[PDB]
Amino acid sequence: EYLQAMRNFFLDTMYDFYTSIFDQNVSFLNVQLQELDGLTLSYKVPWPVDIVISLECQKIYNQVFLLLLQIKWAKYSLDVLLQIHRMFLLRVKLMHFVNSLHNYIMTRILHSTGLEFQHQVEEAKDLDQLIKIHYRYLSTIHDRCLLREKVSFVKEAIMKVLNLALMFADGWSIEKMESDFKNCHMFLVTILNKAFPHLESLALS
Amino acid sequence: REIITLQLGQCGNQIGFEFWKQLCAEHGISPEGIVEEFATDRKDVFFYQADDEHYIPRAVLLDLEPRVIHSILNSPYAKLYNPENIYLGNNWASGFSQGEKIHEDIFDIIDREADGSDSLEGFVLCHSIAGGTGSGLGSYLLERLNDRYPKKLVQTYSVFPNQDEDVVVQPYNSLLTLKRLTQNADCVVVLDNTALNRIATDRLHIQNPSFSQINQLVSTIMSASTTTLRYPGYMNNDLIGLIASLIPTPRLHFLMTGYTPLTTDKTTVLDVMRRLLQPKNVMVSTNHCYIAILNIIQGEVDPTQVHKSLQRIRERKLANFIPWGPASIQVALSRKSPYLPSAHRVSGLMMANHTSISSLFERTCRQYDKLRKREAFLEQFRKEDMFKDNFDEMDTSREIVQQLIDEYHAATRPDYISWG
Amino acid sequence: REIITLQLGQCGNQIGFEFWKQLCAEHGISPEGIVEEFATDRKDVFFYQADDEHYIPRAVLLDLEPRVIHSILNSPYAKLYNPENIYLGNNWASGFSQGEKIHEDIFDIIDREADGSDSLEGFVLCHSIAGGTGSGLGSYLLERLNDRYPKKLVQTYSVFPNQDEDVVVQPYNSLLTLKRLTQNADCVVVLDNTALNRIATDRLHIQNPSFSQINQLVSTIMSASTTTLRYPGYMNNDLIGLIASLIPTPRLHFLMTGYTPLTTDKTTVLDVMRRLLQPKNVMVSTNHCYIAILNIIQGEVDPTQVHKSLQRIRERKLANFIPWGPASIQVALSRKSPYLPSAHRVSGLMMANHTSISSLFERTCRQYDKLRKREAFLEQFRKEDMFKDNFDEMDTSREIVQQLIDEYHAATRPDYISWG
Amino acid sequence: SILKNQEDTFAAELHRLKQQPLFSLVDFEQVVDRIRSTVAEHLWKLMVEESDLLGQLKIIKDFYLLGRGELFQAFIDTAQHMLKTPPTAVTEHDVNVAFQQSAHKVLLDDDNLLPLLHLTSGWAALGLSYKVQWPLHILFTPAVLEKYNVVFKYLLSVRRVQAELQHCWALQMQRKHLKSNQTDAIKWRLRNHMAFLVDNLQYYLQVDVLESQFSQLLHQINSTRDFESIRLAHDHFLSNLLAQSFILLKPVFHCLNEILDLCHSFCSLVSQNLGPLDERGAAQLSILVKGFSRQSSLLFKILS
Repeated sequence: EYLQAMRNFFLDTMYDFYTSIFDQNVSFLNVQLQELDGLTLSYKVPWPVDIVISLECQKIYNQVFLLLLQIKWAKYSLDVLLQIHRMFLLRVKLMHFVNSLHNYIMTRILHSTGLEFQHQVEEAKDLDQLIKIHYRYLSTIHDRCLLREKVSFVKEAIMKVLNLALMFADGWSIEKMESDFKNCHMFLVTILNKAFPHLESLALS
Repeated sequence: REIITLQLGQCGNQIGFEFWKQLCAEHGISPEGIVEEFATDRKDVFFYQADDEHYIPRAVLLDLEPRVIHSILNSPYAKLYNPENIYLGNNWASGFSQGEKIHEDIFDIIDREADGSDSLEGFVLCHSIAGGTGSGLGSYLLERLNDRYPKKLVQTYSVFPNQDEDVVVQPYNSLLTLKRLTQNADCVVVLDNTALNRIATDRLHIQNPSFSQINQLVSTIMSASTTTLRYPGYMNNDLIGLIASLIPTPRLHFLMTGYTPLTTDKTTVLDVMRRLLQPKNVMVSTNHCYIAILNIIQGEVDPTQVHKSLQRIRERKLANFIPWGPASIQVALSRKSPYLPSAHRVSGLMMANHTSISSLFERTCRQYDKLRKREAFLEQFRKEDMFKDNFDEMDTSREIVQQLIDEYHAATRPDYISWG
Repeated sequence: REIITLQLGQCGNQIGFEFWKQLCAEHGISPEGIVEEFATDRKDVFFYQADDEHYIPRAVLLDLEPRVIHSILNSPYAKLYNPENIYLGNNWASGFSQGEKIHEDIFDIIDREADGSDSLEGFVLCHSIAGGTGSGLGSYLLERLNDRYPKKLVQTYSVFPNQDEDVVVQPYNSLLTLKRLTQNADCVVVLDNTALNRIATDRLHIQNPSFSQINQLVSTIMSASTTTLRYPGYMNNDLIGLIASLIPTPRLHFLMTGYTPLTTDKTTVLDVMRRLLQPKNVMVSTNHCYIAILNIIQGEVDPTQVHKSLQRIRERKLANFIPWGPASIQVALSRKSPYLPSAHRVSGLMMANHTSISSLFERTCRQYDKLRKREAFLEQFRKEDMFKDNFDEMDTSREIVQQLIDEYHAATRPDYISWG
Repeated sequence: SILKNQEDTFAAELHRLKQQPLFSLVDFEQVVDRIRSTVAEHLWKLMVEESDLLGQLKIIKDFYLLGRGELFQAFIDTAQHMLKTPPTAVTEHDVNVAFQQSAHKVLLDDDNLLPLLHLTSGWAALGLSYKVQWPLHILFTPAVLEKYNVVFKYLLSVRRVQAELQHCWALQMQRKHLKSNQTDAIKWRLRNHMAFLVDNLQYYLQVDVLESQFSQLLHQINSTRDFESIRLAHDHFLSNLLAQSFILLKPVFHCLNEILDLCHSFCSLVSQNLGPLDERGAAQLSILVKGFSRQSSLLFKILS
């Protein structure tokens, strides 16, 4: 129950939590809760589950929470509107891509292995192997949502395309965006074409 | 957020009653308002949380010269809603003028309900185009709602009057209503009478009692359209996030809907995707091409199969649309509801922007122009007369719908950098 | 690859209905379109794979002034096909002129079906030569099909009108049709009315209801001709690979067929090979000699016995043909179909190019010339008149069929280095 | 197994042999033979029924002896770019991608991760490796699947050249219809037919050669119920296939390869020429008729 609830308390409900932060005080957010880069996170761990759930597990979990916050930030920020028509077309060009990316990170990873993992932890017979299957869940979800290494070819690309989402949000000059976007998009596909191979799921899009 | 429903027109009040009855059956609600004994799921958008957890439907019924409202009155489901939200000629201008003089108290009722709600997201409209009394008054209320609330959303569910003829003045009324719908509404859900009638005559063997079945059809469609909000997942649990993908441009805001089982009372998702792309599962009628397609699935789904299905259907190229740009299909998932027996539990919905409805509009543009040219079909109605002695509002709407058809046909072209 | 069927003429639509009914019975298909409960085998050539795995037959029915189509309409097998592919004088020139004015929409239907198909291989034609309405319009459509699609194959199944007389103008019509068949078709499957009639009067004791039986005969023959494609082996699972062996030269493209059981409701393959080389098992009527012979076997076969049978029949010299060159018999094997009760499960087919049909053509060449010489049998038909006021197209076809008979008789000679 | 049940009896006999003073080979032989029957029978009992050995043999026939000609025709229909030299860095992945994509059109929505295509031309480097259940079968080895790959390549060659030839026949479609077609310069003695015969007859011959051995194996296995005998039958099946398809190095195999090379070169001549035209086609045609006339006589040595 704790394990399922933990990843429901970060990684719906938290969308409302982030929309308040979209528009300081850390105690304000708690009260708003109870009824893009950086943030602090905190939640108490009780002792009988603290002998299985690690403190460093919260860190790994927190990193992908920050990434997801950037994703929802991009989704909501380009969702601020519904010749000068020219901006519309730059809307569809960008708002699609971050959506498609959001479809891949979320469902294909955080729901596939996530739905599998509960069925795995209900089959453990011991306290010890329960830790091992848990850490061997953590280390692979930390690789699928890539944060370890080769991150100088992928995560900088995701950051630099998110800077376009900053630029368009201010912009609501224009010509200098597509020149960058087609280029870094081609970087993404030309690297991710043969380069673990699950990255092909966005190389065809 | 929190959405208030408005219902007007005879068929609109029919489908509103059926929709609320369907949601009371769907959720753990008794027809008295009481929570069921066996009731996790959200009812905090369309149902006020009252004193005995009474999920009182957030609905405002608007009517004039009531007939079917009396049949609503003597019902066990007349205790689910009506906390006194009920307030008591077939011309557009008649209903416009009548709504004009009583705009204040009904707007007061709207403000009362807005005060009663803690948050607000949208006013969803149950409408019947050229339904007589619903026409004109519905356009008037739509204009008033857009005026008073520039921060809220307007969704319109309506049927388009085509029964292959009847009324010689209804294309004028529907044209004025369409002019109002284009300018004073944010997103429009379009329905066709003859198409749903043909499907009803198809899967069943009825010819007259089509209303009683079409109520079920629209109720199922509308509830399916809201299921991911009513049954919380985490993809697009807001209206605005869902609507943002569906509208590619503020000039094209009409949405085509389907329903994967024509009758559902164990196929895989791959099959019913192929079924849904067949037009016999589509319930709304050069090349006509979609701009953007979305689908929503609710059933017993394996999460790997949807990926490989998207692969195979992508490679098969059963998506007969050619866009002008980068827009593609979008997938979504929802929960199968409890307490309802469903054989072949996989059920899907589609929301797509398709240009073909322009031709349907063109049919009316042809008809109205024909009756304008012969000029024996305006019939000299008096409400139409003092409202507009020169009848240039019809010319204004003709101008707008011509611009609309041209925008449609410019969107058909592989560039939209040129306009129409 | 994927083959579309076209059916026209009263007997052609009869055998098309019987053929589709036979394949629905043969495969695991219900007469609603639904796959059977007990259904490995390929249905991906003549059956579109629809939404509920509905093997919808890839067929286009062409007709004018429908009579038998109404009898097709009221049938349980009117729900297997007809996804609206049905579109509503006995002169060649009449049907030619009528097909001329409506060439566009039927060609649009053809292009629609070509777009509906992913791949394409051929248009197989159900035809009745000098069937009245089928004549002329069939030649017109054959010319149109050869024009529009220079990359596809054309196969023609047709019967040759001989009943030993009736119509005094039909040899003219069949001669023009034969001229079109020689030039505008890629391969022709020839059938004789009197021969099949004689076999029907032979094995049974009928005299009138020959149509109902001959439908079965042609259906069995055509399905047998396609079985190795419908039931996948690996020898000649394409049409083109099969047709390439059968045609030795583009001037001789008429194929003689048989059927090893005259009635099949435990002999070995050696016996039925000897039976098939007897002409009583052959269903189409100096020395006449085959150019190239092929046979297809489906049954309970031992693979060593076919080799020794070929040895013994080769040594017995029951192949009474003398070629001009190196061409010989070819063997092929197919699968016996399930779900069909068959006593004496061994069943074979033959495809051979034989010169004897020239004599049959010569019979018509004699007849038409006779009626041309007396000149009391053209009858002055008006369609024939404004189509050709001088009637030199009949002379043109006479020229072509004379060249054809001369090509036949040059092929009879032990050198084809000389022509005729 | 029933070896555990009858374990103590074989142990009692072995202890009896331990008890005996005299060493006799005859008795020891009988004990070993008595054990061996049951020991082979249990593996036979499991492998036929529960590991579905026959069902896998169907797939082996389908994909190695090309018993499913439908997929390996459309595979060539949608891929013709391993006629040019592979870099073996991009094409290697691409051919397997194209294979499964072609398969997806109809038939096999379950596995087809078990076949693996590897490029070590590209039709002279394309191999196939089928993944088998290694704990559940010891009849299959690396070497057995390697020999399967060998006959797979040899069968690929003939269908490859034949498909090009039969597809190039568009005489009756385009070239003759609506066209008079000049002759006695643009004649070719109808050698399209002559080239077609010697390969199509070979196709029929190979049909019989494969199908006979596959019938014999599937008959033999049901009769015997010991794994040793199954091993004999399988190791006979392969040996017949090799020699009868002339995979053993004989001069006949070289002749057959020369015929295939001639057909492959002939396709290149007729492809570019298209309908009636002179492009100094007679120069290659003279070489072709000389080579074919010379090569046909070697088959008259194979005939005698």
